[PDB]
Amino acid sequence: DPKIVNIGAVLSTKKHEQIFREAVNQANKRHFTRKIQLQATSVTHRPNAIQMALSVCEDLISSQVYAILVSHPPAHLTPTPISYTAGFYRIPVIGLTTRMSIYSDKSIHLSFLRTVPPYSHQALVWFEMMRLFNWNHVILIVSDDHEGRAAQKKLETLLEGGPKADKVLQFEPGTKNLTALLLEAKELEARVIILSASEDDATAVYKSAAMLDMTGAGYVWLVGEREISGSALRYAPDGIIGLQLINGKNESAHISDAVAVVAQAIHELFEMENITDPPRGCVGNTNIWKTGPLFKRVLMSSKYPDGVTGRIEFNEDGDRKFAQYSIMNLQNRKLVQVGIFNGSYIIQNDRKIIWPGG
Amino acid sequence: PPSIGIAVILVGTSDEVAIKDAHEKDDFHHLSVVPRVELVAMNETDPKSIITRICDLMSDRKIQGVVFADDTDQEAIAQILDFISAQTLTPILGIHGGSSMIMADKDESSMFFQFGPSIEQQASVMLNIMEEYDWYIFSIVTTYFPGYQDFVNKIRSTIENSFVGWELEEVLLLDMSLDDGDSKIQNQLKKLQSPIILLYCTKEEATYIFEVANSVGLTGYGYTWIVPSLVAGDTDTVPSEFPTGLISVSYDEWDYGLPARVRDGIAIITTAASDMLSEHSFIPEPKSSCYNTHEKRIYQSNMLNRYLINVTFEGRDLSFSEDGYQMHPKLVIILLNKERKWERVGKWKDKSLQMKYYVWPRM
Ligand SMILES: *[C@@H]1O[C@H](CO)[C@@H](O[C@@H]2O[C@H](CO)[C@@H](O[C@@H]3O[C@H](CO[C@H]4O[C@H](CO)[C@@H](O)[C@H](O)[C@@H]4O)[C@@H](O)[C@H](O[C@H]4O[C@H](CO)[C@@H](O)[C@H](O)[C@@H]4O)[C@@H]3O)[C@H](O)[C@H]2NC(C)=O)[C@H](O)[C@H]1NC(C)=O
Ligand SMILES: CC(C)CN(CCc1ccc(Cl)c(Cl)c1)C[C@H](O)COc1ccc(NS(C)(=O)=O)cc1
Ligand SMILES: *[C@@H]1O[C@H](CO)[C@@H](O)[C@H](O)[C@H]1NC(C)=O
Ligand SMILES: *[C@@H]1O[C@H](CO)[C@@H](O)[C@H](O)[C@H]1NC(C)=O
Ligand SMILES: *[C@@H]1O[C@H](CO)[C@@H](O)[C@H](O)[C@H]1NC(C)=O
Ligand SMILES: [Cl-]
Ligand SMILES: [Cl-]
Ligand SMILES: [Cl-]
Ligand SMILES: [Cl-]
Ligand SMILES: [Cl-]
Ligand code: NA
Repeated sequence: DPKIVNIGAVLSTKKHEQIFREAVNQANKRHFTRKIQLQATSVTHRPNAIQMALSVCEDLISSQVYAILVSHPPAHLTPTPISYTAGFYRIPVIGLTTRMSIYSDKSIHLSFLRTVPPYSHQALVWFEMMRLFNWNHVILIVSDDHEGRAAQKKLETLLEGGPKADKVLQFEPGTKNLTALLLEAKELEARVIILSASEDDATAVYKSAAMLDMTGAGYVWLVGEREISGSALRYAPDGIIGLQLINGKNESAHISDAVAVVAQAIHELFEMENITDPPRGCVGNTNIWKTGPLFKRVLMSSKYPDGVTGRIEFNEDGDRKFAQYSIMNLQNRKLVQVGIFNGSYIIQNDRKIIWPGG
Repeated sequence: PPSIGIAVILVGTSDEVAIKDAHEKDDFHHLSVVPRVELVAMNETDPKSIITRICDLMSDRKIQGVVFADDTDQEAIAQILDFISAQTLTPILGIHGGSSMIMADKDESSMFFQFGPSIEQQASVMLNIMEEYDWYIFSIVTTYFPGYQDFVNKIRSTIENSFVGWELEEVLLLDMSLDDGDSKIQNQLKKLQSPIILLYCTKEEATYIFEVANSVGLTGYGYTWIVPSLVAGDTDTVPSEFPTGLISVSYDEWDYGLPARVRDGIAIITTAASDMLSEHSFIPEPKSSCYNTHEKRIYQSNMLNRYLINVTFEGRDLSFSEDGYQMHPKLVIILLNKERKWERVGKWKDKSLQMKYYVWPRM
């Protein structure tokens, strides 16, 4: 009789709970499980953050979960309450689909990995594009929130230690008339513009930029995924280039990959000595899981090369490395794939890019 | 005059009786509104116990605000309380213990306020101590515990803006979210030369950092460590690994007793509600539950905050910072002596430091 080791999940639907179950079942078939054997314990998102925190205690930690997978729900409800409660005990949380950069902050989320990259990591792709198409002078426009500044930090790290940013402009999130900011950009000789902004803020930029005739020939616009989604698409200038994280929204793919990684890490953990069990339930328990920090190190340095979403590794912040993006180009108002970033390399496909103007 | 409900929550053994009796200034409100105080006892300080307890209160009674005291060294209690405060938009005062341990970066819509000094005030107290004794050469060690940036930045901002001959030699950042089987933190600490080391972390984190620091010879004579209030924590609990000669800034009821704190907490919440009622002819309706907060959110706000931070009562300014700390706390500088007892060796009052010793005796 093997030792039962529970994995937790908070997931969007019962369909995905069943997928979690079957993934754990496959992990048990795949692995040698005479000594340790995984058990799936799962729950769907609660309708508010307090209920969610409580459920983590009542439904998951009461089963002594070694780790908790967490999907971002579609249709105000973030992983945060799960990260907080799990973090209390140093139980690792694995984000499946959350892209916000704030979850890379160790002070706030001190046992959090994710199998998708933060939006800010789109700068990695921008940078390779800037080499490829030899844009050596760019203007960077970012929203003055955490996400915008995260993108700036990331690009400037890549640049400031080739191509250079000739200026960086920040604007206040929710500003509608951005003519002041964009005239400042119009002044400069660089005509490659990179944008980090939310859907609605990108809309505002696009509109103003059009009024100032900065969306026509000679200009290049380079953005990420948010800035060609929903309403942002509606007013985006033609010839724009943006990104889509491949499988970024496929909860089933990421459940499958995350379970594989966690299963591997669990079996690796139990090769070592003096592994303690997590606390059983929240009530009465205020000490951390002593082995939590060790398990985190093991997860952090896990490699799963043959993942559904590609090559799974994690960086210093526990963020996904070797993520793959579709490179998208707005042509006659259709988003058309003109290539992919395959994790380390830009691969252009046979569809020709059309720039602003042409 | 109408009654507002205030829960006072007491974790761990407490003179409930001395507490009730200090609030006999209950004949003490000549305001538009009067408090209806209910002492609740609580035994546990995990997230579930704390959440369910306050939520049960809120649904079995109309709570305008919470006054919270505990007898633990658990800084996470502050975080849980901020979370609860923000989600339910209910004023919470953490007046003692873990609840009062610095919570940096409170939620935008938190109504959570703590007795005790800000991070930046403590940082500046530390530099005043150092300036007194001409300890101008020092290093910093922190973990990733929230505040550590505000700490380091405050030091750096102060010393870069001053003509005193500060030399900040080394700033270490210790990651204690990973295990230490590769002796990483040992190798980081080995890098320390300075005779003064400022340490920002939690009490439990310091317990480990000190153990390691000792192993590589950094806690003896020649090295003086200075820590903030939350490391010393409860001064009747002194971990064996804490080095004698440890200096702390402290706030742990030396002259400000729990009874007096509970009285002031009740007063702050009550004055604040009276002030709002007098100006807007309403106050915020106590939340009927935690379990319906998603619905009721357009109907709720942190309006009451602007009054909560600007209370004077019985002649004393009980202002909070908007960052959620007491504005003018009387701080006590303390020293861990040869008998492993924490010992008063200075006061910080009126932005002025008064130290006991001109020269530090051996301990
Ligand atoms: C994203 O796309 C990139 C680029 O296509 C991929 O990286 C390449 O992966 C391929 C494997 O398919 C590697 O190909 C191998 O190259 C070896 C020599 O590499 C040197 O020379 C190249 C070219 O100048 C340099 O880029 C590289 O840095 C090295 O200096 C060959 O020796 C290999 O041949 C061996 O295997 C083949 C089997 O196909 C046998 O036929 C041969 O006999 C021999 O045993 C092979 O050709 C290539 O090196 C990689 N390039 C780089 C730059 O790393 C990524 O794999 C891809 N990522 C994903 C997730 O798909
Ligand atoms: C500061 C806020 C914004 C985030 N904290 C919230 C904590 C929290 C909140 C609500 C609940 Cl309901 C719970 Cl349960 C826990 C997270 C928590 O405060 C992280 O605590 C830490 C972080 C780092 C370290 N240092 S380290 C990474 O070296 O080990 C220590 C404690
Ligand atoms: C999501 O990934 C799964 C593999 O886990 C795959 O079967 C499915 O086709 C994917 N869905 C989409 C829309 O690509
Ligand atoms: C706390 O414990 C005491 C005695 O052990 C008991 O009388 C009291 O009911 C407990 N309180 C709660 C809330 O369980
Ligand atoms: C509120 O703050 C103001 C400062 O603008 C000051 O008049 C006083 O301290 C407070 N008002 C009161 C307590 O009525
Ligand atoms: Cl529980
Ligand atoms: Cl192409
Ligand atoms: Cl209890
Ligand atoms: Cl919150
Ligand atoms: Cl503190
Ligand atoms: Na992380």
